[PDB]
Amino acid sequence: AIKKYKPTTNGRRNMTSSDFAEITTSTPEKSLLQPLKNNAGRNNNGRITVRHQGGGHKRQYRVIDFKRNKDNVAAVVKTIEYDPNRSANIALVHYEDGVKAYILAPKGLEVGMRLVSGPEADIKVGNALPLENIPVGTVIHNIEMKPGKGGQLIRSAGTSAQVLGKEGKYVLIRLNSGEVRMILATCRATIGSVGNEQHELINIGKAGRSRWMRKRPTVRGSVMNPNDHPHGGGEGKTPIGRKAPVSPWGQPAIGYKTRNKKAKSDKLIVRRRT
Amino acid sequence: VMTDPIADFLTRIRNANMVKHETLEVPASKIKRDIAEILKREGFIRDVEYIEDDKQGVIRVFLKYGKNEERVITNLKRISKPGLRAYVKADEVPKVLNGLGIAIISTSEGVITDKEARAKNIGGEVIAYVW
Amino acid sequence: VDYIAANHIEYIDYKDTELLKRFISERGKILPRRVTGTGAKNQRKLTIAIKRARIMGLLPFVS
Amino acid sequence: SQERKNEIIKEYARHEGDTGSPEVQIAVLTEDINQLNEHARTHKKDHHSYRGLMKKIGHRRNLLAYLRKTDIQRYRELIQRLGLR
Amino acid sequence: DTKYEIMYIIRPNIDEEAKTALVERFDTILKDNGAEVIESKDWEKRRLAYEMNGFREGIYHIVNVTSPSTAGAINEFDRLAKINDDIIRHMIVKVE
RNA sequence: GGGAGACUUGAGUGCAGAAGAGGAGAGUGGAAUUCCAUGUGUAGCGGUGAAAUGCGUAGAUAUAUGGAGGAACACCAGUGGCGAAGGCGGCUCUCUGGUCUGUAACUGACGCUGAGGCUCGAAAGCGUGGGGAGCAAACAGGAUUAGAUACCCUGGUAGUCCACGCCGUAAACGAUGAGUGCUAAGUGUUGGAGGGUUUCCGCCCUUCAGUGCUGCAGCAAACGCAUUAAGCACUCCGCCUGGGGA
Ligand SMILES: [K+]
Ligand SMILES: [K+]
Ligand SMILES: [K+]
Ligand SMILES: [K+]
Ligand SMILES: [K+]
Ligand SMILES: [K+]
Ligand SMILES: [K+]
Ligand SMILES: [K+]
Ligand SMILES: [K+]
Ligand SMILES: [Mg+2]
Ligand SMILES: [Mg+2]
Ligand SMILES: [Mg+2]
Ligand SMILES: [Mg+2]
Ligand SMILES: [Mg+2]
Ligand SMILES: [Mg+2]
Ligand SMILES: [Mg+2]
Ligand SMILES: [Mg+2]
Ligand SMILES: [Mg+2]
Repeated sequence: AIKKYKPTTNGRRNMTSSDFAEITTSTPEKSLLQPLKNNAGRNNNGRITVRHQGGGHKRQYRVIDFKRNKDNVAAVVKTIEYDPNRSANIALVHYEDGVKAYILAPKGLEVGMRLVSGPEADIKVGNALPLENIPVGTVIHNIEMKPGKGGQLIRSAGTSAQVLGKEGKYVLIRLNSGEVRMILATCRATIGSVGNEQHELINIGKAGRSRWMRKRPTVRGSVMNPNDHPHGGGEGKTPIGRKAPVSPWGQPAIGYKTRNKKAKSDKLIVRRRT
Repeated sequence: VMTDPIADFLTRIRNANMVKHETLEVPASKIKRDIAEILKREGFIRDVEYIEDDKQGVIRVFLKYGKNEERVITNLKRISKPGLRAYVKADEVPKVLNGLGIAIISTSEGVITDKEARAKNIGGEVIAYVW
Repeated sequence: VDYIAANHIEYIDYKDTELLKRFISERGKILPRRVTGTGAKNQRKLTIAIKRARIMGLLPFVS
Repeated sequence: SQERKNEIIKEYARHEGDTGSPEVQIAVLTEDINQLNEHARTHKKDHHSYRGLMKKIGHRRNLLAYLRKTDIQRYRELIQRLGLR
Repeated sequence: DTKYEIMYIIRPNIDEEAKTALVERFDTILKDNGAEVIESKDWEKRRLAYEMNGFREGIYHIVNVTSPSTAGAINEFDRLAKINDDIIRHMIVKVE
C-alpha cells in the first residue's frame, strides 16, 4: 500500500511512498544480476541527446525473461522482489529442471504459484500463451510484437491490455493507451495485469528524491535566452509570444502529431488514441 | 412490558365497565385479590371468583349494573404508580367524593379502604380511587 | 382456477416449456396472475422459471 | 451450522438436555459472533448483517450480566472456558 | 452438501467425438474439483428461441451434481465453460 | 427495597417448518438509445402554439446487417413482499442478517426504555483513481417578451455510474417514539398452523403474524382516528411554552 509521511520536515511534508509489503526479499539473484552504467542521456558521440537525465543511485540490471519460451516445465514463484530498473516489481521463479529466472510481477501473483507457458497452458495469472490461444476479453500484459522477440507492450506498473477478437492471422488488442490494433497471432503474452498498481499514486515529495531517481532539473524555455530556446528572451515574464509553443528545436509542443505519416504499422492500427 | 399490573387490572375493569361487559378475567395476584374483595364487599362489583391454573391463577370479576343497566362503577384511578409512589399519613387519608367513593389503601394492617384506615388511625400507600 | 395447484405440482422446472407456454402470451410477455387465475407464490415461481428459460433460450424474450 | 451448534451445546450443557442456559447460549453466541466477525471482515460493506452481529453481541452481553448476577463462580468459569473478558 | 443442476448448450456443428470428449472433460473437471456428478446426460437437440452466437440450434446437455458449497467445482466449471467455444451458454441452479 | 428459596405466562435457547426487490461479493441475459462501419436510397430530417437554431447533396432522415460501449432492468407488478430507517425490482452462484408459524424439550424474569456514546443514514456535494450510452445544473445558440439572466426548442460540461474515503442533511412523513395489556364488528389481501368435508384440487370453520378499506364505544377544536387508536391504562426517552429578530 501507500504510506504517507508525517510533516516532520517541509521536505517530508506531503510525501508518500510504497510500504513494499508485496516485496518478500531484498536479496537479488547473483546469477541474474548484470552490470549497468548510467549513460546520463549521452550517446556514443558523448553528446547529451536526451536532457534531464544523469546522476542518481547506482543500479544493477536484473535479466527479465520477457520471452517466456520455456514451455517444457512449470516455474514456481519463489520471491517478489524490487527492481530498480522498472516501475513494476519482478518475481524470481525456479523451473522444476533447476533454471532460475525473473518475470514481471502480475497483479495477484503469489509466492508458490506454479506458472506455465505454451499453447496448452491454462488461462491463469502469470501463465504465458500465444495470442491465438487466449480467449477474447482476456486481460494480458507482456505482449511481444514479433514472435520469439519477447514481450514489449504492456510492461509498466499497473498496465494491462484486453483481447477483443481475432481476424485472419491477427488478434485485435486494446492496449493500455486505448489504442486498438492488430498483433500477429503467433505472438505471446502473459495473462493478468502488471502488479504494483499503486505506483502512480506516489508523491515524490522533494527534489532530492527525483535526483535519486536520476532526473536532473528541467528548465523552462521561457526563462532561457533567445539563442538558447525559441521562448527565451524578453523583458520580465513574457507569454509564449509565438504562433504556437515549440520545443527547444522549434517543434510545436501542443497538439502537433509526430508519428511518421507513412509508418507501416498504420495498416495494423485500427483505432488510435494518443 | 407490563410494569403496573394493578393499574392494568384497574384499566381492564374500567374498559369492561365502559362497554358494559358482564364479566372480565385477569391474571391473579394477592394484591389483585385484595382489591377485588374490597370492591365485592363495597358493592361496586357483583361477584368475584378464582381459578387455579399452572401459571399464577386467574381472577374473574362479575360486574354490577343497577336498574336500567346503570353503571355502579363510575371510574377508577391509579394513585400510587411505579414512576411515583404515593403515601399518606393517617390524617391525610383521602375521602373520595366526600365518601361516596372509596380509596383502596395498603397498610401494615393489610389492604383496606380509607374509611377503615382512618378508623384505625393509620396511613399507608394509596393504591387506588374508585367511584 | 390456479392451473399449477390444479395439476398439483409444487416444482416448476424452467425446462418445462410446455408448462411455461400457457403462462405467457403471444409476444412472450408474462401474463398477470389476476388473468391466469394463479396465486402469488406460484406466480413468483413461474416468473423465475420463465426468466431462466428466456436466458437459456427455451423461451423468446420478444415476439 | 446445526451440527457445530449441537456439538457446542453438548460441550457446554449444564446437564442432560440443557439446551437453554447462560452457558450454552453464551457459548453458541460467541461462536456465531466469531464466524460473523470473519464474514464482516470479508464484507465490510455488509452493514445489514453487521446489525445482526451487534444484536447478537448485545444479547450475549445481557446473558453474561445475568449469569454474573446469578452465580459469579459459574460466570468466571464460563469466561475462562470461552476466553472472554 | 448442496445439489446443483448445470444445463449447457453445445454448438450444433460439433462432431460426435468432439462432443463426447467435451462432456468427459467437463465432468472430469467437476469430479476433480471435489464435486460428485450424480448424472450427466445429453437432454435434447433443440431450436433456440433466438440466435445465440450466430446459432439457432443447440444441444442442451444436463449435469446433475452435488458438492459442498465451499468447494470450487461450480466456479471452475463456470470459468472453463465461459472460456470454451463449444459451449454456447450454461446455467447452474441449486435444486432440491 | 434487601436476603434466602420456589414457578413459568414475559424473555431467550432447543426441535420441525414458511416466505421474502433484506445485505455484500463475483459473474451473466435481452430490449432499447447513442456512436462506428458497410449496403440500398433521395431530398429533406428534426422541432414548436407558430417558428427558428440545428443535422443533410461532403448523401442526411429512413432502412438492413454487424461491431463497441455505458446505464437501467419492459411483461411478471399487486395500498404485494422485505428491511430499524434510508431503501431494496433482470438471471445465476458464494457468504450473510432478520422475520414469522408450529412444538413445549430446555433456562427461569435473564425484561422494557435508554441521557451521554457508537453505528447506519435518499438526493445533492467533496477527495483520489476509473468510467461515461442516455439525461442534464452551468454554459451556448434559437424562440417568446416591454424585458426573459426563465418557461419552450437545438446542443451541452460537472454530475448522474464504479472502488475507496469524507459529508450526516431531506415534506429523512403515517408531518403520529418505544414496550406492554384491555375495548364492537364487517370485508379484502400476504406467509403459516390446525380441524370438517372434499377422490385430490378445491370449499367451510378456527387461529397466528403483517398489510389495506369500512365502521361501534371512546376520543377530537374540527378535520378525522377507531385492535395497524389520535380510545382506556403504566414505564422510559426526546421535544414545546406568542410572532418576528433567527
Ligand atoms: K514536500
Ligand atoms: K521499482
Ligand atoms: K522547470
Ligand atoms: K524573460
Ligand atoms: K462459452
Ligand atoms: K434466511
Ligand atoms: K465524484
Ligand atoms: K387481516
Ligand atoms: K418576544
Ligand atoms: Mg525531461
Ligand atoms: Mg534570463
Ligand atoms: Mg530563435
Ligand atoms: Mg518571447
Ligand atoms: Mg511585462
Ligand atoms: Mg450520490
Ligand atoms: Mg434543455
Ligand atoms: Mg432536520
Ligand atoms: Mg389484521
